[PDB]
Amino acid sequence: GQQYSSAPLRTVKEVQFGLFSPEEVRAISVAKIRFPETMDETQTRAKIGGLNDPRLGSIDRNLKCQTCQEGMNECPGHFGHIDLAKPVFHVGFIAKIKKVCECVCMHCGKLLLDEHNELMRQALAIKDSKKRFAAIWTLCKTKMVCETDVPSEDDPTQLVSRGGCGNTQPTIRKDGLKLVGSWKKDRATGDADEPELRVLSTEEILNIFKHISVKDFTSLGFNEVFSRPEWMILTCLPVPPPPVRPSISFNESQRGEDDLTFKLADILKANISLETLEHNGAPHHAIEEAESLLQFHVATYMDNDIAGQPQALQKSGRPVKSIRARLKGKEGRIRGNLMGKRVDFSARTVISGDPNLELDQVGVPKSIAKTLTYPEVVTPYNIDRLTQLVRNGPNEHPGAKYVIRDSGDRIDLRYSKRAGDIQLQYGWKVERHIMDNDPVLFNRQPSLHKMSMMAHRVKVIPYSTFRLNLSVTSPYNADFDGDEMNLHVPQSEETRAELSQLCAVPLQIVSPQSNKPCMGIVQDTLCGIRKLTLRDTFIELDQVLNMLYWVPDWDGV
Amino acid sequence: EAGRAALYKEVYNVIASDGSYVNYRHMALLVDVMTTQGGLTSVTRHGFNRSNTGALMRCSFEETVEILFEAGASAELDDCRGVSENVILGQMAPIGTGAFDVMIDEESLVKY
Amino acid sequence: RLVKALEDIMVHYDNTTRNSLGNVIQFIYGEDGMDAAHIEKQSLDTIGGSDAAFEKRYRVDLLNTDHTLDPSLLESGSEILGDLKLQVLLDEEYKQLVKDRKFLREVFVDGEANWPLPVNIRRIIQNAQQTFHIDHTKPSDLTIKDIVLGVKDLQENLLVLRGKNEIIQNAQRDAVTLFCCLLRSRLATRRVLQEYRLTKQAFDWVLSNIEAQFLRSVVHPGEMVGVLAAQSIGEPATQMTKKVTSGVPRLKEILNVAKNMKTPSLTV
Amino acid sequence: MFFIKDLSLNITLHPSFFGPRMKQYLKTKLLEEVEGSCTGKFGYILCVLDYDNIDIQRGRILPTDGSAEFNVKYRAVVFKPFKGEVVDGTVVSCSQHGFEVQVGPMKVFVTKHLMPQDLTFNAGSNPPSYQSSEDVITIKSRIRVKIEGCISQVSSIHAIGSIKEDYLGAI
Amino acid sequence: LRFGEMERDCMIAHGAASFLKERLMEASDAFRVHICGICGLMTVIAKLNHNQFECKGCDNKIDIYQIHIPYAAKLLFQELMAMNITPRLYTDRSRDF
Amino acid sequence: VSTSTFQTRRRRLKKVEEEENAATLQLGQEFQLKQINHQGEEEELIALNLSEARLVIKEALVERRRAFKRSQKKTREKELESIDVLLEQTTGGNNKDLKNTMQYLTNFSRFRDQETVGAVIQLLKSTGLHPFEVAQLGSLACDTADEAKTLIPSLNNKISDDELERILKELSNLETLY
Amino acid sequence: KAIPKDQRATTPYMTKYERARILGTRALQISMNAPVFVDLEGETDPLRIAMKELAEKKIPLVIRRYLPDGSFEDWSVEELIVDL
Amino acid sequence: IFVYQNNITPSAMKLVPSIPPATIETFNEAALVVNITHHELVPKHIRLSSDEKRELLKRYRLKESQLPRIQRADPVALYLGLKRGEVVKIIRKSETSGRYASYRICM
DNA sequence: AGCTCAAGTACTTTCCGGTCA
RNA sequence: GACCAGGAA
DNA sequence: AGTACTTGAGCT
Ligand SMILES: [Mg+2]
Ligand SMILES: [Zn+2]
Ligand SMILES: [Zn+2]
Ligand SMILES: [Zn+2]
Repeated sequence: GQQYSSAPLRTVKEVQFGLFSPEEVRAISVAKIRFPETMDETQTRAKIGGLNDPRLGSIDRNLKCQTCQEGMNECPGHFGHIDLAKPVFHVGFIAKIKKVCECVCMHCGKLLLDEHNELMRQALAIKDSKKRFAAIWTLCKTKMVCETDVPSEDDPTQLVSRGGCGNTQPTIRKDGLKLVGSWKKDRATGDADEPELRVLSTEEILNIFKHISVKDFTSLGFNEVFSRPEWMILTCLPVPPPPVRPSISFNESQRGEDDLTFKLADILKANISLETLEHNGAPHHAIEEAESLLQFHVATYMDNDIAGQPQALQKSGRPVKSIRARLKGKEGRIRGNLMGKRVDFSARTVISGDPNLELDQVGVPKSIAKTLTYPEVVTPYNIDRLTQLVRNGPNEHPGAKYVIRDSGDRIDLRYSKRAGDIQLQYGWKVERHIMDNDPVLFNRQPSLHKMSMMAHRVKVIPYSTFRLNLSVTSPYNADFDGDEMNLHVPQSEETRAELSQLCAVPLQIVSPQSNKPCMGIVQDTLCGIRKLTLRDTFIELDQVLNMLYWVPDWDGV
Repeated sequence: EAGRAALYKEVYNVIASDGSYVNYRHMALLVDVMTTQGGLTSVTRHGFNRSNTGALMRCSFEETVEILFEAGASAELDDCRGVSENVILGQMAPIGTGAFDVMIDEESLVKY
Repeated sequence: RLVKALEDIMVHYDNTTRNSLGNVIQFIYGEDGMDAAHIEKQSLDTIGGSDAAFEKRYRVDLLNTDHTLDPSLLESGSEILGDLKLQVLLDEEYKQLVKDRKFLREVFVDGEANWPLPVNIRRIIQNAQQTFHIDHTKPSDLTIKDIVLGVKDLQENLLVLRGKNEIIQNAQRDAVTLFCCLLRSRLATRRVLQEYRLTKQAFDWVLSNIEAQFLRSVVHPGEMVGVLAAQSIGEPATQMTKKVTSGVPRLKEILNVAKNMKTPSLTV
Repeated sequence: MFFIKDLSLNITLHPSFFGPRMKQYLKTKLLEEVEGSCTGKFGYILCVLDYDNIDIQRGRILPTDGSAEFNVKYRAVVFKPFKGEVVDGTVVSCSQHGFEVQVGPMKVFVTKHLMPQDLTFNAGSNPPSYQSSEDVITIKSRIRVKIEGCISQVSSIHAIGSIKEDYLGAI
Repeated sequence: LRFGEMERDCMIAHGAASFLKERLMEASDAFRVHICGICGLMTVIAKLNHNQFECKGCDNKIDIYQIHIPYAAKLLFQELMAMNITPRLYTDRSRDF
Repeated sequence: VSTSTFQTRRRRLKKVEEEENAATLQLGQEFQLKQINHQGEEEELIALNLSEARLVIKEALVERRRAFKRSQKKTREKELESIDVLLEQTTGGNNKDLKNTMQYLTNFSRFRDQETVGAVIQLLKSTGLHPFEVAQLGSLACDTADEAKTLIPSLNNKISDDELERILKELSNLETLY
Repeated sequence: KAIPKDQRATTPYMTKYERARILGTRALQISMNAPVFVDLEGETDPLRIAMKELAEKKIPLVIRRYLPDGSFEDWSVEELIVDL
Repeated sequence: IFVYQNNITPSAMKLVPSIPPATIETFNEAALVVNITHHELVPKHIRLSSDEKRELLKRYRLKESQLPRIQRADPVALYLGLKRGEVVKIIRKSETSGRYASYRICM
């Protein structure tokens, strides 16, 4: 298996979402993350102390990780960090960032309104975080000056002061990745009359957000511990470790690095141009050139399908695969990797129906019976029968494939020199074949019903179709015009229980969909049961006797 | 209340026009769900899926990344009471069979 | 959409129906607390009929020579005549059935009599008969008290909620209101003795079976009605083909809570 | 110093022990796991108190394998040294660098430089010693030390001590 | 084969909770990580062999738990962190309700 | 898996500050004066002077051996040898810390006899001094209250040179012999 | 924080799921060579052994039923009615 | 309760919350012509006392969050003069149980 | 200049041959 | 392995 | 595939 750990095994009780403070990123970081090069210690195949593993995770599959010491299957990633030459918008929060600037004073960092307005103090009292932020924003977006003096809440003749700063508040519009402002001005109290027109820099917006009061920002959706607004801005870039962006390495003399490894490479490069560009003779525009460029890659690394035009594309044309893109579902981590999975111990094949199977069983092809395994624990109850199957072998039918010793180590009866002189011990596991009356999950997709997956008794049989009782045909929606069906096989004593006790075919007969039975006699048997029971229809002794015996219960009378 | 009434009525009619019968309880539940909020809540991306259920939960329908982004920026805390959360987490859910806990009683283990 | 919108709804260990937020959706599942499977259409006799023949079917008058239980029906018949105290019992019994008749007509305005309820009572009594080889002649051995109070009792044992407090206690009464009507209409004294023709032991058995079956019929805390409900609605929506927009796209219309529906229509 | 402290410990049990010697094997496994333990948090868990009333509580069956987890609530005598604490102890080892002093379960080491100046190292002695105008310090002798600071390794705490200040030293 | 979204629903319908988990974990994805009990991320450098643990930067050498989640989630979480979102994972609650 | 307590403190992310421990009586969190026993009720910190300590382990180890036999049915240097056998009967042997300890405790106790300890306990627990100090006073033998208040700096203004010098004299009386 | 046995309000019958989990759990435990509290009268299948332990109410387990609010009632499989 | 024909000027509308604890309700005359509460589909709403409510909450172990909700502007809420926090008990007929209890709390 | 809208956007099942570092 | 394209109960 | 919301820009 995966190895033993002394650490206490618990379950997740709460997931607490938040934002990375840079400091934390610097803190978890097992490396920066300095050089765009993947590896090749100058051409020499082996990672570079610079991108992937300057301590991070591991490539190689021999050669264990250089921080934990554990090697692929065990070692998760380990995070790195790149120090950004300039602050940059997290693409996801440009949205929110803008709206916050609209709420607070873009010079001093006081909230634009407070308990001195009434609607404000009324929005302030809104219990719901998210809703209140919206309620506040619509109020504050209008206020175009950081007002110093307010009509008091007893009489508007004596004006009480609140916070300082006079300064007009810019009207802000997004110009895709850039936030730009427009201040009313004055000039003989006119203006505008052409207003002032400059672009809000990250660094300034950043500083404003920093100055935003703990109580203030807390009234906006935020949290002084887990997500401060300043953290919507990136200065330290967490670098995901190889297992997130693994080099799919065909043969040996050919890398094949992952799309993200490239996008990072770009980010890295773009960062170095900017860093040397300002540390050198800064032509003050070639700086804001590379600024924008960095902001772009760090944008399109998280989201590449952005509204504002261009689509950061791999040389080839194929656009780069944003992390966002990996997640948007039906295929894609959440929906297609988590809410659903491809699974072990499963099988599928053409179905056909059987007049001779019992309702709640399913005919399984011997071939599949021999592939599909159940992990059975060696016990005095089964010890001889179990030994019989093992000696019996894996190519035989009722046999076994692997024996699993106490030492969590796996014995392959297909090869193991000791596959004959194999002597079972209480507490080991024999993974044996699927056998008659093993409870299994049968399922015909699409699966819109409870009844679309039901537990059946196995009956191992010849030929290559799953055979099922004709009457269970309808709750599956199945017809033998070539439709295949999936079968899953439980592995725990617990799970078979769940199957046989909750979702066995017989249970599913009368159904809550409509307080009536959801399967009945159909097709031939139906067409025939009519013909059988006419007044006209009589039956001679010879036949009657067979019909009786055929009923497998018959009192013999 | 009367809204709920009509809402059921119209839903019943969609089903019953096709001829089929569906037990009252199921339509009632759906209808009740749309309603308990305070008025009509769309069974859609921006209707039910915008309530204050678990971040992780809601994120498993329509607005995935956008949701998680918001989840972090507002520091949402997921209860993990939801089915889907446990499904994501590989935990047995509080669902039927998991709706309750099982203990050994040392006492009775000695009585027998 | 349907499934994703209801997934976390289930019945908890207090019969309440809630989501992941522990918000109440139904207070008792399906307004009735019963598991859908344990239910069959069943005809509430009481609701229809002429007042004329309702009476004929249900009224017993031990004070009147023509409306008494003929002594052929039960052994007490000859001595039960004129018994004022007993008549007070039948008078409750009847005054109740009537109450119920009005109540049912408030609920089911159209007069529709068949409605899916738990515990198929018709079959229970059938079994009673074939089980006990009931003699559609020789007189029963029930009392008026046997019958009347047997049922009054069995009612108090049809439990759906359990708490020892007035809210919960009342909730229980509500939950049971309809089934109880059905029960009283099927077990009224005249009906039992004349139609079903039960002996004391048969009736006793019939009561016990009813209680059991009823208890069987409640939902099991844990039942995930969220997905069940969704699936139960969506699946039949798969087998689908004044002229008002209907079927699949009306359903779409509805769930969407569309502002601008295709065939708006008043019905004055 | 030397505290009695209320503590608890989760212990998993394999099903094969779900027999009547259960609480028995539990209380034991507690003493195996906990007694003689040393943690930075609580110090040396020395002796589990009150065996007869150990709180077994009800144990939860873990769900994929069938073992049952119990939180065993218990109480015991612990020892956790501190900076600034004064301890009486016995010399154990002695070197050109200083002497180690045994204080209950833990050792406190005194540097050549955490002593008075007159006390000096006699290499040429058996056993090896530190000598003064009026004091002799060597392996058997008893010392009173000021704990200057502690360091928590795996299954121990060690600590550096001083006998330079007043009323500290040989006794 | 795919135990898809719908196949999930169907089990939830059945209330077959364990079988659901089995299929989602042991029959597939399932994987073990160590997490810090202070900051709630997979930070921990578990040298599980020399029996040492540590989430440096939390400085926590002591308060560490292991958990069994599907690698896909382990991925999902690293993916979110990679994108500056912290999905902190906690083994005890606070909120109730 | 390891050992937990009753201090439910939920350090949400805020790692640090870990205040240094000195006898400015700043012991751990795990050892502030306000403790909480498994009835959830707040109880005061427990500290033992050796002897108060020796008698606790000895006692517990004894009534432990009592149970080891129940369930099975179906002069200091002279106490050292005694104790050494009790460990051999109740202790898992690997626990060489207990053995190391019972040595030290046996050879460093100030009060060999039960009552005598109770007397000490009476005498000190009445000064309202913090349990740590109360322990150290029972553990460390002193004269000039200069001496006392030097080894136990935490005292100082807490109790007069005289009063404490009275106490100290009483302690040297109870000082059981060998 | 757990409801006293004299104030319990849930069904005194055992639920489909409770039973399936009880049977499943014991059978697992039996499979793992735990002590069986019944005469396996030639029995050998842990489920059927468990179905038999259940039929004789000799399963030393307890269902802890949780209320939506977090509180709970503990019920012995001894005391749960199994007309299920 | 002011019943007005055409409109109430936003000027006058300001004087409405201006004299607590007294509460003032405006109703459009034209609305009040049919009594909506008498409709077929409109079941019995009942205002609960604080005492009544505290008990509901207790007996079902509920935070107010968890109760189904009626909007403050809801036609029936307006009829009954519901103030936020107040809970109504709704009694409807049931094709499943006959009668059915239900509660909504005011938004 | 602002403010209104129509017209603009992305987004909403299980199986089994080519080009790209 | 990405990605595109085509065809099935 | 039609509806969703939301963006966008043009006109008086
Ligand atoms: Mg077909
Ligand atoms: Zn590693
Ligand atoms: Zn300002
Ligand atoms: Zn951490």
